[PDB]
Amino acid sequence: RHVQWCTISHLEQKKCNDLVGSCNVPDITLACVYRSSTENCMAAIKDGQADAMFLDSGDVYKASLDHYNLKPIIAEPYSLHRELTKCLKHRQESLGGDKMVKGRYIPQCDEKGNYHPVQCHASTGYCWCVNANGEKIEGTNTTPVQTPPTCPSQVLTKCLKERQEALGGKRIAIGRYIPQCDEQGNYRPMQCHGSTGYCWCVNAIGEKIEGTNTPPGNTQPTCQSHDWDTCHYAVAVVKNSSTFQFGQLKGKRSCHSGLSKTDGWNAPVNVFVEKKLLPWDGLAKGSIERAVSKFFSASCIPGATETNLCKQCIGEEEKKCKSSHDEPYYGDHGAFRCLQEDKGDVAFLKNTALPDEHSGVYELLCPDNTRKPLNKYKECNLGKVPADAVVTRKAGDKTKDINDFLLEAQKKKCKLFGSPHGKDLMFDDSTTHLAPLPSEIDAFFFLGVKWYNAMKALTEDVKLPSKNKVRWCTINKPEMMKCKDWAAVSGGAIACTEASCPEHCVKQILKGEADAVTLDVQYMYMALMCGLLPAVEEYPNKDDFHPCQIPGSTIKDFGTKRAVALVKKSNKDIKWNNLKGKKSCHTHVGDIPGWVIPAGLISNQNDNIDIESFFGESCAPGSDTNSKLCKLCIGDPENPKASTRCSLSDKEAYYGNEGAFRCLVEKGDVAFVPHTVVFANTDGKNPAEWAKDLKSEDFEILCLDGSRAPVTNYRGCNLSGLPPRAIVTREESVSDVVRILINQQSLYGRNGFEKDMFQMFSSAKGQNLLFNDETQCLIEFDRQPKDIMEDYFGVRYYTAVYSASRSAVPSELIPACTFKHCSNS
Ligand SMILES: NC(=O)OC[C@@H]1N=C(N)N2CCC(O)(O)[C@@]23N=C(N)N[C@@H]13
Repeated sequence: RHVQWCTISHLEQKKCNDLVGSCNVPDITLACVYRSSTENCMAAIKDGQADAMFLDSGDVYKASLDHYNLKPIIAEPYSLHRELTKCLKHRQESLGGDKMVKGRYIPQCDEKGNYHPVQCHASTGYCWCVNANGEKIEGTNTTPVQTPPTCPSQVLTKCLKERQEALGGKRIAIGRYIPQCDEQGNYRPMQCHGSTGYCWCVNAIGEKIEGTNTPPGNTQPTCQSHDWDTCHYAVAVVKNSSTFQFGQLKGKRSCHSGLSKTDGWNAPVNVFVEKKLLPWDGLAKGSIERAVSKFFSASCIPGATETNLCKQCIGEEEKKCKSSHDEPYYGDHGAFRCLQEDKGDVAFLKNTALPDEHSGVYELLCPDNTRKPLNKYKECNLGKVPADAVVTRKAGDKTKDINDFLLEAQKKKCKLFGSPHGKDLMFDDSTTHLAPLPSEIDAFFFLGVKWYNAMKALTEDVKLPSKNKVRWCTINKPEMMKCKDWAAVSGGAIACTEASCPEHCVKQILKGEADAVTLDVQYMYMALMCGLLPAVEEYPNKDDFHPCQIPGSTIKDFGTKRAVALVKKSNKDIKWNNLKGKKSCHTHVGDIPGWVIPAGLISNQNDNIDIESFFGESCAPGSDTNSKLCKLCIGDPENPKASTRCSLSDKEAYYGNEGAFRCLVEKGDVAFVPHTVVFANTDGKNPAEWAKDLKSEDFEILCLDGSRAPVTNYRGCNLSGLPPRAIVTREESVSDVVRILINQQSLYGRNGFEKDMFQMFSSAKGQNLLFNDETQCLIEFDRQPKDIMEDYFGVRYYTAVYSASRSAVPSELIPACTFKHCSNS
């Protein structure tokens, strides 16, 4: 296997060439491909001439556009603020679950708040080993009959690991730095070198604070404790021999890391525009670069075309002003060098390129027109900037090879992150670890919506869409056509977009491409984790139309289904707590009332043991035919050769709500179904023979507390009620979407004033297009002061299906859409 790294300069090619020699990764061979600039490497990766390079966040954005179609795959992790430990968060969530779901696992945390490596389930006596994330090591379950397993100690903290590694087996790495750790195992804020006498500050994860390095014999530095803000900061660095302030920059000479860099271009320019130091607001006044050419007298801005913006660079011949180290003033350290050599009056870079030493001739130019010392960048800066990232082709044909190589090179301690030949070659010299990004991340989710739009805003006038119009997202062609019919009558309040599926609609809404979509329950966990909110919900209750006629009035019964455990009045010995091994009937695999809710509760109370093994003989269409979940099934439509048992079809006699009812009455101890199935097929409501004369009073429903009740009390004796379907949108668009939909509904709902013009809740083009056809009306979501998960799902459903946890991953989009960002206010 090979990885071809694209380099942008001779220095970097030489360093990459050194790694080809010095770094030995079995099975994966590195190679180095030279191009003359960041942009020529981007094109090489797009063409397959190379596979990977490291890019500044600004170029990550540029590379994500159709010209190059690259995506970020690997980056250094960062932190915004101190967080609860996972174990303590987990305890809090599980303890907040529905107390009526008894016997749930509550994690055991240690005196540092981490997971004990041995975890146990009180009500079942099972124990198992966990990793530091609290995830079970599969295959370590031991039963109460046995003693608790022996589990490897948890991995050490970075500091204690780095301490042990620095000791490297010996009694002391004599003459070498050994980190000093606190009791929680984080880095002490002040670190000192035990041989040179130098001291400096680090943040809680051990990154050095620039401007704090102090030689022995000087007053100790002042170090902040509990510093978990590890985002990088754009800064303007000046010499203390000058005296102008930030607002007096017009006409000065400047050094920038580069035209396409966030710290060298986007962050300063954004501030120039907000302060009105640049006469410029939109693409009507020209290009940003041209306006910047009028602002400064002479600069070095690698990659610029305007002449005075290259005037201060010092690259030889065609190398002058290239986005490449062949230009000595390129990049963070190049712009600092340009200040240091007095080609500029100010350099624009980020805190990680500031001098380490406290004492010296440099300080920061704050945008509030004061100056502050190097180590105050957190209060003297031009904004946090995004992380930088390794990129490859969107297709991801080499992603695994690139990740594997960098993981092994780092394990082996290869010299990735420094070099004799120069600074920031291949990777930033400040980098300490590169980790894989979420598999579905793209530039939008990596940079985050604020920096993504801010960088877009410099390249084109972004016309923000009207708050008086809802762009509805459709998932198939008939929906799109119903939506074009709505738009035609809507007077412009409705417009349409198209996507392949509900999750891509969620993505469009996150990215500002659509405004609203109706979601099945099964997509709501993903949509709420990504940060959308219910705006209105589908009210399905055919009996009481009062909530629709007089909106706002309190709702007696929302009308959603209730999942119940149905058994015969005869079978008196079956309770909830003894269903194990019995014979059960399920509408079909994947049904929420017939399967998801039952499977969730069983997993919750039996250590995630397969619902397949929990029951003896059961019928659940959609399972394997040789499995015990199909043995009770029959099929026999026309009693044909291919009776299609467990068929997910009406060819299976036991499929669906009625079908699960048959399976119970004929050969079953329990059926999992909506609370309506029994009534719908007893009291002779079903003319068929098996249901004829069945009567409702002959059955009852199991309650979670072991008791029972008659089928009529499904509201107080159910496995869980389902929440209604919801129309979701962005938080800041909820009020608009509510306002527009409730107006549309006054015209085109079931009692709409113009319901002859258009009907929201039906169509000739197909069934349940945009909304479910049985919707009575849409009702504004009355947001409560609680976790939205519990607010939207209801506590019972939340804990039964998701263990009342924010950590389930039913869609691979969740890690990408919850990725945290380095954004400003
Ligand atoms: N009557 C009624 O059932 O209203 C439903 C409405 N929307 C939900 N999905 N919910 C589930 C839980 C809940 O409290 O019923 C609720 N949460 C809020 N905020 N209002 C309710």
